[PDB]
Amino acid sequence: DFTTFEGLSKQSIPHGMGVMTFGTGTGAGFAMSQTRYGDKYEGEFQAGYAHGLGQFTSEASGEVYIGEFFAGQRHGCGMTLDMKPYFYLLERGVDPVEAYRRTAGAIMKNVEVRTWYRG
Amino acid sequence: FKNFFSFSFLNNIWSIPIIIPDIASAMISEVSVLDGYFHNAFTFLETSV
Amino acid sequence: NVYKGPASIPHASAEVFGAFFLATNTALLAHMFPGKLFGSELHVRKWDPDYLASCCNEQGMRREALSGKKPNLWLLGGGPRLVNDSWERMWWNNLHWKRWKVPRTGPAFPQDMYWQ
Amino acid sequence: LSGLLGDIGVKCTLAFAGTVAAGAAIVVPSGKQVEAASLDIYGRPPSQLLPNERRAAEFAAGHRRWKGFVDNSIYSWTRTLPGHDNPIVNP
Amino acid sequence: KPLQRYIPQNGGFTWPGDYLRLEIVEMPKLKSINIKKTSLKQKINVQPV
Amino acid sequence: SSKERRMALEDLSKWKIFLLNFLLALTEQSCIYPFISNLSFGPDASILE
Amino acid sequence: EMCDIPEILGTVQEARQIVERARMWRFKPYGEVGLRMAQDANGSPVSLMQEPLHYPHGT
Ligand SMILES: CCCCCCCCCCCC
Ligand SMILES: CCCCCCCCCCCC
Repeated sequence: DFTTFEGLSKQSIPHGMGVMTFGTGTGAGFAMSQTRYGDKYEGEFQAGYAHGLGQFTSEASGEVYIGEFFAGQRHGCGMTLDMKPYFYLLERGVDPVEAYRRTAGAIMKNVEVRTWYRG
Repeated sequence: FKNFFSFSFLNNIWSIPIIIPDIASAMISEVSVLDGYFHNAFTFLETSV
Repeated sequence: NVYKGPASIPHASAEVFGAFFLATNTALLAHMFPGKLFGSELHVRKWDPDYLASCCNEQGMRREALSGKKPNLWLLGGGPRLVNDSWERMWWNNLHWKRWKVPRTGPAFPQDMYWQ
Repeated sequence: LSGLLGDIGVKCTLAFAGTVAAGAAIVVPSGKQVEAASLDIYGRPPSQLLPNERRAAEFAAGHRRWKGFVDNSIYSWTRTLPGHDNPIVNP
Repeated sequence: KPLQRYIPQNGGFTWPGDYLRLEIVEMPKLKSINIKKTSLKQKINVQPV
Repeated sequence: SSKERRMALEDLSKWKIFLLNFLLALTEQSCIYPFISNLSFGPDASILE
Repeated sequence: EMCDIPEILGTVQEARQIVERARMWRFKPYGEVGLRMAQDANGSPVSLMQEPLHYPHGT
């Protein structure tokens, strides 16, 4: 399904640290509806699950999550950003400096800090 | 045998052009602006001496 | 004095067999111990094919760019196949060449010495 | 030279070449791809077809020719004689 | 028992897109015409869906 | 070499001697003492750069 | 028990370290992902500068 994984592995299962890019479908214990084509998870893996500390990035939607994961779901402290306007301006031919200058304040104001329990 | 005899193997392709994608089509998630003045899209003019 | 067969049919000497035997044994011994062959080792090749291809591509692209034309990259194995199903099939030749990187370069026998 | 024909390898190579030549004579189509195969299997002119589709059309035409030959020439001759008691494996 | 290892492997006997469609699997085929008394020579095993 | 053919050298023999080494220079041959035949008096990894 | 602001800040600070350390397994020189997912604008494969001995184009 073009889902790719690069990182440490025990036996044949992802184990340790690594980066996983999602294609069609899902992986690393994530729900089928959470991911899209091109999203990535970087951080700790354990028994094929995104378990530990990590960061989830979605280029299509702009959501960025940094923090704790248990099993395959968010569980612990986390920080959420919505960089959608920056990507929107970047994809429309605007140089990164100008897009950052335009959309830094709104993104900084909407930074969220949260505690998650079983997703 | 027809390909071997007709000299049609001289039309084989071995080379392709390389085109650099712009920042719009690149990994925009990797591009980040530092201090509001620089970014990570590195492009230097090959070798200048 | 003995017949030893007709002279029309070629005969192989014993020196060639002795040389073959000693050469095989010495090749195995030299492969086993990399650092003992007069302080040096035994190499199958001089330059890796990928290194030569990269150098040649670099020089060719430099020459083409300086001449005022868009450079081209020559692929080891062959070019693309005009197909509309899957990306792997389109670039099967270059992928086939690149997938043999480890077996082509590295030796099959263990690199170091064990039990001694 | 009869000396070449004396060797077994030359005879085997000649037999293989003759078999290949006969097969190509009896199965290679000509003008039946666009007429029958291409329009039937893709409904498009052979020129507009992808390179991997033209080969499929040619293979279909050749297979049709092979079946026609094996039915109209060999099987009619060998089946004019009816079932001659049809020996079967006893054990 | 020897442990199974889940490593994706590269194409063989077919292009990566498809699978072996014409593989022969031993399962009886049923004729639409009713057969009053004729053993299938191979039981269909688990009958219900 | 094993058959030990010895005779006065003609032009054809000399050209055979030339051609043997000329063709052998285009293949991968066993090399003793590496890391010394690959040295170069310059800021490079070999002499081909 | 809900995390407070210092705990969340420390968790993010450590998570960034973890992500940076994990991003070092991302572009294995000769691997399937690197060979099949590193493409130029037209989608053709590119020769990534990851040779152990060759540093071309004044790099
Ligand atoms: C092995 C079959 C192809 C060999 C071709 C060698 C020379 C290619 C020259 C191409 C010029 C356009
Ligand atoms: C050497 C064995 C094959 C030689 C004959 C080739 C048969 C196909 C020829 C087709 C010509 C139109």
